[PDB]
Amino acid sequence: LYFQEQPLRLPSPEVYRFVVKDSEENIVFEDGIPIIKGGTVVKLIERLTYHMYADPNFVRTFLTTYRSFCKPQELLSLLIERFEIPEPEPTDADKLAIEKGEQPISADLKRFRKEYVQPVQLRILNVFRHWVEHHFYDFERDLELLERLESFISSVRGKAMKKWVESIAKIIRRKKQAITFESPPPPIEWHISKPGQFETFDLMTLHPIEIARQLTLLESDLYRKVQPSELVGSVWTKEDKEINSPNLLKMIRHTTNLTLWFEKCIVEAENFEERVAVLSRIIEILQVFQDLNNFNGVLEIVSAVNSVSVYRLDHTFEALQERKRKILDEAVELSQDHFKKYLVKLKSINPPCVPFFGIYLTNILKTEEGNNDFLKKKGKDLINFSKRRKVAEITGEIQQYQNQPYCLRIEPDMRRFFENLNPMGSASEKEFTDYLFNKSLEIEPRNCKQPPRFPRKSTFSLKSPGIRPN
Ligand SMILES: CC(C)N1CCN(c2nc(Nc3ccc4[nH]ccc4c3)nc3c2CCCC3)CC1
Repeated sequence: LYFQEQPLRLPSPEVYRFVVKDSEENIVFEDGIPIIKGGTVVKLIERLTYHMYADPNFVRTFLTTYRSFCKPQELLSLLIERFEIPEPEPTDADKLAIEKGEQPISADLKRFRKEYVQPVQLRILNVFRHWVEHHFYDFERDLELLERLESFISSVRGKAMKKWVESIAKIIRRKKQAITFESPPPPIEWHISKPGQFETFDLMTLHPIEIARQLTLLESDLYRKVQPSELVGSVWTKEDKEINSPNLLKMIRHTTNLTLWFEKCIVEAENFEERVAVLSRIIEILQVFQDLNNFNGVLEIVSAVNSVSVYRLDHTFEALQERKRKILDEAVELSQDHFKKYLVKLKSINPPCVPFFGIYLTNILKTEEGNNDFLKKKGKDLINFSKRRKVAEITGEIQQYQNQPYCLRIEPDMRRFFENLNPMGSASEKEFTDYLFNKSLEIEPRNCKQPPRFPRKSTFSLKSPGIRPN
């Protein structure tokens, strides 16, 4: 900084392309280590394993987002390329010293091994360790990928690196092999259906408290298992979505099925009094969702009542008692003005909770369309890494809620019930949508002043048992 030291002697870029001089044609920074704006994947690998210092934020973000610009096998081969560093060509005077014998190696070569080769190779081992610790799904999906890595680390010689090599193997071994309650969870609630009679489970026969409890437990596990990589690059809306985003797709599809299920229960309840009781039950489920801070569950219900087939059922909503109507309307207002009220309430609740997942998926899609994958250059175009960082910022917001277990006991039969809901049946989404609205027109025809009379579907009481535990 206040004096320029002797430069480090490096091998030729014809035998080690990672030493090619930095320029605006292969790497750009954002105008405290510098923030990388983009570059070639070679230059990103170099800064990923830079010899001058460590960069833990770049390593984490790279390993979460790299799949949007580089293949897992491509990355392993790049790290092995980085590791096998040739030494500079010895000078004529250096060769003479070796020939003489019993001569300490050149000061330049000692500097090179100590200030470059060793630090770079250690940064690579650090990358391998972060990879298998936090992204081991790359190795579950690709078996040749793992065997290559394990083959390579077994080729590493040197006492100074054996601690690292054995730490990587210890992590892999822990991975390859892979409920307590601090205070007693409340007793399971049952209504008309009884334990074991899973064939009779339905919206009005299960207990409303337990429906909310069990959906919260299910939606909590689904939310917890989403990995940030499943959201980068909108890979869940792309060709290999089933492989790259399995947990995220299970979260979206649960939400789709449960929202269509609530709609189905309202419209298919043709008797007017029975239908008002169904809607009131769903609002009771909504209130326990809010008591449990399950905003995903809340907004799935808001989503159902906003569907056209339900929204038009004016005589049903008008028959609702004023109190349950007010609860529902407060919930609906959470979503208004781009979820303005929802966002201030999320920031003020204590764990455990289940956030609304749709706001992340929507905000990520806008970043995807609002930032180009590349930066434009005369020659080769650079990878836009700032874009990946921006998406990584949002995926970090998802992870801060995923370590919050609920103090609720799992009911296995009800758990299978909600995992196996198939409201559409054999119809397509299009076919089912038309069928719902057609059934809505039937149960409350246009411009009717009194809902038509339909026979009651069940013989049991419409009275809810309420949301008060016993
Ligand atoms: C006429 C047309 C606009 N209808 C009205 C009924 N309706 C809803 N009403 C209400 N609230 C409510 C109900 C009855 C009331 N009676 C006096 C005030 C009052 C307020 N909330 C919602 C929906 C739809 C689902 C989202 C939540 C659907 C649209």
